[PDB]
Amino acid sequence: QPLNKYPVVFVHGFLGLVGDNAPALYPNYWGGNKFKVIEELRKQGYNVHQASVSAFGSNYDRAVQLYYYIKGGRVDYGAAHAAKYGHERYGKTYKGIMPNWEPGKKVHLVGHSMGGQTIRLMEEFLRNGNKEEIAYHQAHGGEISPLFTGGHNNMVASITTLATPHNGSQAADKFGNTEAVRKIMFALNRFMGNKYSNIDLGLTQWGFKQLPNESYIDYIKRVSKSKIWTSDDNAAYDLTLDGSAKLNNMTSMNPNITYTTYTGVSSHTGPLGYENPDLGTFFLMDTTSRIIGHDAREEWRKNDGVVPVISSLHPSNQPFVNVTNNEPATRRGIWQVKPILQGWDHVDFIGVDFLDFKRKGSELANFYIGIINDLLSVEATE
Amino acid sequence: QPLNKYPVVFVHGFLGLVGDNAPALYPNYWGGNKFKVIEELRKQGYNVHQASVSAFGSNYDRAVQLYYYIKGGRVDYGAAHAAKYGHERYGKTYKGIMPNWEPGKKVHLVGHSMGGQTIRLMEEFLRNGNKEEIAYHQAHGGEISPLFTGGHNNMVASITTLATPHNGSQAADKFGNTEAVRKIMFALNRFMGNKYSNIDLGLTQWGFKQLPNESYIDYIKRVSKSKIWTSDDNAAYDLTLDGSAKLNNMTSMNPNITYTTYTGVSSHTGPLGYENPDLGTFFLMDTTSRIIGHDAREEWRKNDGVVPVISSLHPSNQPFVNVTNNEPATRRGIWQVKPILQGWDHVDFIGVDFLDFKRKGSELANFYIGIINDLLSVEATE
Ligand SMILES: CCCCCCCCCCCCCCCC(=O)O
Ligand SMILES: CCCCCCCCCCCC(=O)O
Ligand SMILES: CCCCCCCCCCCC(=O)O
Ligand SMILES: CCCCCCCCCCCC(=O)O
Ligand SMILES: CCCCCCCC(=O)O
Ligand SMILES: CCCCCCCC(=O)O
Ligand SMILES: CCCCCC(=O)O
Ligand SMILES: CCCCCC(=O)O
Ligand SMILES: [Ca+2]
Ligand SMILES: [Ca+2]
Repeated sequence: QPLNKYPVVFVHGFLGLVGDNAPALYPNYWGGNKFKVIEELRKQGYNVHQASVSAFGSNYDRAVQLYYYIKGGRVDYGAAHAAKYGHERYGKTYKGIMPNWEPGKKVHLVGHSMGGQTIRLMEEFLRNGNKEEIAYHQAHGGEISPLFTGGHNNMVASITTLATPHNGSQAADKFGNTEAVRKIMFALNRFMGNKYSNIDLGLTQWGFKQLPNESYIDYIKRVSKSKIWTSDDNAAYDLTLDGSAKLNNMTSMNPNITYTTYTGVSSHTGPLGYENPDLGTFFLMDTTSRIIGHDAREEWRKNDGVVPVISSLHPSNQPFVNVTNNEPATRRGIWQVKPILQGWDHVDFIGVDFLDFKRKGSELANFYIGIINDLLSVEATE
Repeated sequence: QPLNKYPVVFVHGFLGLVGDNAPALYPNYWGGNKFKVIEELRKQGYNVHQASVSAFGSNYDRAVQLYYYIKGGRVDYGAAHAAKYGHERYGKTYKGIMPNWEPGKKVHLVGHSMGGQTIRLMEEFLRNGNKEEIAYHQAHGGEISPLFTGGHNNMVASITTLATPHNGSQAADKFGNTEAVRKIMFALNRFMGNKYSNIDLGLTQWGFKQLPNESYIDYIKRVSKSKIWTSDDNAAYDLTLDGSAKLNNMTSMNPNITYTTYTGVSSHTGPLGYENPDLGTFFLMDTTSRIIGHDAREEWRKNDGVVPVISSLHPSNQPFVNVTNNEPATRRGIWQVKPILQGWDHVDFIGVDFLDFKRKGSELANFYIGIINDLLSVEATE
């Protein structure tokens, strides 16, 4: 007797930390102080959860971790993957939200931004398996995680994405996947691995956890040899146009799943055809909104501060249909693209823009009730 | 050599730290990143300076410090005033920007916010002295600062005020000045008086400097005895309606000085006649805007975030004329009131609102050059 038959799992994006893993003073990811998504939907009789997965890691690593967060158990990235990229095979161990998750017992998945790519990858592994792992365990025996087997169906009812960079973002390509910024991010991760740190930024599999008796000097020296510094097995790569197109090229539609996208615009056309961020765009996205909005290709300009619209609407090589706000969003197997939220930047989707008074709590509450209602109607039309 | 014959001294208000007295990471007071007032005006040929005076102290302690900042020497707050409020007589010693300042060598005074009040009190001391010190020195001998003796004129060419609370602000009466908030400010002052601190928040004359060999516990006990905790000789008091009316009542017009005010509004009328902050009001003033905006007296409602329009246009019941932006602002002895700058909040005057992209550097630049233009007019017409 929750009102939804299937548990709802909200999956954060690229930078986010949740629950026990957030620093001392740090915004609440799912709703900021505008609408406490988890707490308020629960007060309403819904069974909902926020996943906690790697903040800086690849979609791959995140999809595996999402699997273990739902099922419970010790993260297994796969032998073949671990050896090819140069990081640990085994990771955190999760309590598990639905230990009985299996064909027939389903979950709804909602992902903000990179969360939406993560969800699509995890589901691809459940349905189709991972060819490199099946081959290797056949070549080398031992174990293979049931995440990599293939043949798992009827496990996810829905995949809904909010401001997801399905075709990547120039803010990754031109900033950020660049070498200087990857170093900044990896240095942060090294520092947050220190022996006084209680928080996990998601790259401990590459060596970034200082041992209780290791000096910080020996720590620096050891971790400067990790392959993280030059690998593509990280978020910044995956959020690039190439990195996201690679994910599109190996995913496909499950005809049994309900697909739906939401997209925000927070830029406006300037006298030359370029896009500039609206007053109101959370200010940390000002430069990235300009870089996107000055693209040479006109259709790659309109953006939500960090993801252009042509990237959020749907993966470019996958089937989609434009839907009105009033249509039940209840077609299976095709991306149902919601009308664009005017004025919503990338973080207004999760209510942490505490400086934008145009975007209020009661608006954000209607937006999330609206998604639960669509999910209730997936349940009813099955 | 300089294009202005008389030096310009800019004087910061209540919370302001400038120059080498600002923390490692901290906005530049005079112009933010939008228009670097001191540096650009020097490039363009003007002789200008940024005074450095107590950030938390009374207009009285600040006016004394302004005089020594200009003239040079060791700050003497006056024996009668030290004995009456229970703080040290002698404070910091300044090098002096114009060691030769005396009748005949004038200076232009430009005050932001509380700086406007500080500057009127200083002029008042030059012309009329300070009667309690004159009386004290008469009765007890000793020495008396020449700041307190009176009869020093032709030292100030102009007084210009930006968003100065000439008539006080309800943001002081109702918050900040309240007990709970003075404790906060005094605790910050105690903290930054610690023996590792290189920044002076302007209350060390009340005992807030930890000795090199004094423990933190001892420092706490010693200073918990200071009168600062219950005194009115501080900024929060002086910014209230009563504390600014006390200063109005002891000041008078000087018929040789050119007086000019600017004022901003950043609030808009609600359907009940109340004022709420516009979007773009620097966010830290949203609450103080609402407090001012919801006053019982309608003419006290319009505001710049923290100062009501009525407090900023001119001291009440001192003579004033409304002036245009075009006409010469060259009248003597009379507050010239500049038209209210629409959309400018209290901190847009000094360009530190890095969140508000409506207020451009080119605009802030034009605004300060227009002040300098006026000051050149003052010089040309004397
Ligand atoms: C100048 C005073 C500022 C206070 C204005 C009331 C604003 C309410 C907002 C509450 C949260 C902000 C302060 C908490 C500090 C923090 O979270 O780091
Ligand atoms: C927001 C604070 C930024 C401080 C900059 C220091 C950067 C140095 C790289 C540090 C690497 C490490 O400590 O492991
Ligand atoms: C944003 C930092 C505020 C932290 C709260 C500490 C308040 C304690 C009062 C401190 C007094 C002192 O340190 O002398
Ligand atoms: C950065 C804070 C400065 C404190 C230095 C003063 C040292 C004296 C210690 C008194 C004992 C205590 O600190 O609790
Ligand atoms: C001293 C605390 C530092 C925490 C860094 C958080 C970065 C992130 O949000 O992913
Ligand atoms: C630990 C850093 C303290 C900064 C004090 C800032 C107060 C002020 O602006 O007057
Ligand atoms: C540093 C604060 C991060 C908030 C989460 C996000 O921006 O997606
Ligand atoms: C801390 C707020 C004090 C408000 C008075 C003013 O700045 O004009
Ligand atoms: Ca916004
Ligand atoms: Ca502003």
